[PDB]
Amino acid sequence: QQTTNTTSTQMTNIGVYVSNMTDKLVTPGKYFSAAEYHAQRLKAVIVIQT
Amino acid sequence: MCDRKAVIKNADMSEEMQQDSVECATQALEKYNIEKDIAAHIKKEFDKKYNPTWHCIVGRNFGSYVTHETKHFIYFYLGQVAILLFK
Amino acid sequence: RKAVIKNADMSEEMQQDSVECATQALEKYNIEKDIAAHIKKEFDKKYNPTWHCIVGRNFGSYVTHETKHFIYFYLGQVAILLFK
Amino acid sequence: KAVIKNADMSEEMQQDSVECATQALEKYNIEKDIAAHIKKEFDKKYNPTWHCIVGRNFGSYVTHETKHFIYFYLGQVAILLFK
Amino acid sequence: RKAVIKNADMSEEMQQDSVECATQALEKYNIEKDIAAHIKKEFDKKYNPTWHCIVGRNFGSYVTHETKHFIYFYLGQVAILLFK
Amino acid sequence: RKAVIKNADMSEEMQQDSVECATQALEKYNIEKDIAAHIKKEFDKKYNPTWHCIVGRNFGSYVTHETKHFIYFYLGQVAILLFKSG
Amino acid sequence: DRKAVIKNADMSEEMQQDSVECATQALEKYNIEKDIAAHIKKEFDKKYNPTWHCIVGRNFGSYVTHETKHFIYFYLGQVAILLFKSG
Amino acid sequence: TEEQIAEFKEAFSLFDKDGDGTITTKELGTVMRSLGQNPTEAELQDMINEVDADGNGTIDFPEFLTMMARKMKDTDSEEEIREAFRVFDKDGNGYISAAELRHVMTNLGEKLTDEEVDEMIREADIDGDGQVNYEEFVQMMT
Amino acid sequence: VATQILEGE
Repeated sequence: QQTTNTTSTQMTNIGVYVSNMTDKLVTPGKYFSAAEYHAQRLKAVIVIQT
Repeated sequence: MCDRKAVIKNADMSEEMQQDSVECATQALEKYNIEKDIAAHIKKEFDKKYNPTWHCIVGRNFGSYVTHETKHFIYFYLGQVAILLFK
Repeated sequence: RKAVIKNADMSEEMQQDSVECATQALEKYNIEKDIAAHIKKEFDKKYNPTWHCIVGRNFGSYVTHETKHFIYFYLGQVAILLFK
Repeated sequence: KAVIKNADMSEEMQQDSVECATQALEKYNIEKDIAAHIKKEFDKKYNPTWHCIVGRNFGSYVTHETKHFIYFYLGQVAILLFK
Repeated sequence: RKAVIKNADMSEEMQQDSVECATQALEKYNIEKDIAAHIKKEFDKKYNPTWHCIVGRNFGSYVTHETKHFIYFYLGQVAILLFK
Repeated sequence: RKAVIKNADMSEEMQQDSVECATQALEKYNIEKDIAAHIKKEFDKKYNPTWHCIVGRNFGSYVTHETKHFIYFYLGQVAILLFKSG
Repeated sequence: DRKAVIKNADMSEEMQQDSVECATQALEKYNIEKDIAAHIKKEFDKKYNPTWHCIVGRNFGSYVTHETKHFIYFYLGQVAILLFKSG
Repeated sequence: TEEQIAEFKEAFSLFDKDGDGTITTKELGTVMRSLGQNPTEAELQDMINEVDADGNGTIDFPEFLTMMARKMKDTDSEEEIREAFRVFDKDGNGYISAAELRHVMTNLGEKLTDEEVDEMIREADIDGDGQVNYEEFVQMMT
Repeated sequence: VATQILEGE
């Protein structure tokens, strides 16, 4: 039995100042499409059934 | 390739899924300049990957109070474009 | 402030409560996050979790909801998403 | 208002829980005393031994007998019944 | 993190076993549900089932336990109720 | 396999002997009657007659034993109640 | 009308009717197998001397060591009842 | 060769539902997995389609030899099966919920039947906790 | 057992 988590977010603007120590610098990774891995998952489900 | 920096404000997932969210947001941005099709592309790709459901909100100015499942929440940036994805 | 509903998917009393709660949310809270904080909290205590609220001026969203639990409207110049 | 997250029984016991929870809301101010009343009402009517956990923030792994498990929300208060 | 005990109804070795089992659960997991689950699973490794664990910060409970299997303690600012 | 002292009157060596006898039992037999039959001959030669035990997944008991001569535990999903009377 | 199917009883026949009726009233009064076995054993210890033992449930495997003419095993509907005098 | 022909002839002799030297197409996959091969059901549909053009349902010895050859030009793997299970692994811990297991094997692809799913659960002996050690489970499955 | 949590512990 799981309980749910609820958060809050805020933009930045003139007079709006959010702390940036918790910000993480993550560059974009190697680009891939999510449909390719679902097609691979369809193949693997088929192969498991085989 | 436009070097749009990925600034993550809040990510309640794992890193390999946060990176996939960033990449899907970039592909949706290059596919369409409309946030409707951007959020539709992100939601349909993540629904194709992970079975139950997903919900995506893409925009430059929005305040979102949402309740999510565990390990199924992210709010990040892509340049000046903010993307929310949660289950 | 005028209220324009682009599309609604409930009855007349439900969308009327969406307008009045958003009006009270806008008059009391002014952070659009806090406006969304007020609306979903108000809609949770009477019409059950799990509601979801998005308040802003520029956002695009694709969502999936249960039947008879989804609205999308305006109030002045603020467009508010409210889906289950 | 009852917000059922997971109900492993038939709806009659859930309806009884909703009714006595409304009565306890009118009778008592605090969800602590309401939590006491929830267990003390349903232990004797449906035999020993029931267990009840009520709070606003808790994680739990549960062991229950079949058709005797519920988890719901009264407003912002989460109530859990099991064996 | 400090392990203070509110109610203990077992032996000292069993108390310390519960303390270390809660410590490893909080170090391994950050969700209260997974922490209580890990306490009950490292109890499910070396102890017979029908144990029960609850991990949280704002929760009360009313339970009836068998003899010599009831503890309720704190580890940091998180309350753990472990009864059987 | 896992072990508590659920409800018992034995000492620690008696509890450990019961646990290891049960571990030798389920790895050999599959029917709870034969699990009980394994509990018979291993325990009556070691701690003298007369002992009775119930093994199974769903039952209920009310028991009168000798002093220091009761045990209850859950080896896996199967419960074991071993006591001495006589 | 839950049928009492006797499986085995090296025992008398005035007493198996008492066992069947005692299990019947215990199953009517309680839904808890410990309470059913406690009621059966308390009745049999009061009227037929200590010490009895009673097992009430649906699936189990046993060994007993009873007295002469003091062993009962039957079914009440789908509830197996075991009762033997030892001590 | 001789040993292959001997094993194949033994297999068809013990698969002879009548003894006439012909085998019904319904047990074709049973014969193929009898002879140690690992074909897909899509493949099975394909070559019953391209062998059963005459419509008699009876197949002969030289065409047996050709189709055993055309499936003999195949290979197998185990790491692919392990990776397929590790995709179902949500995290890198080797534990998946059995409810999600049943959802995938009964809702996606050529959906497995309830009898088959429950038979796999009973034969693989899932303990009551719901946590499954897929290393040993795949070891016993293979 | 009577276990409960006060407001704002």
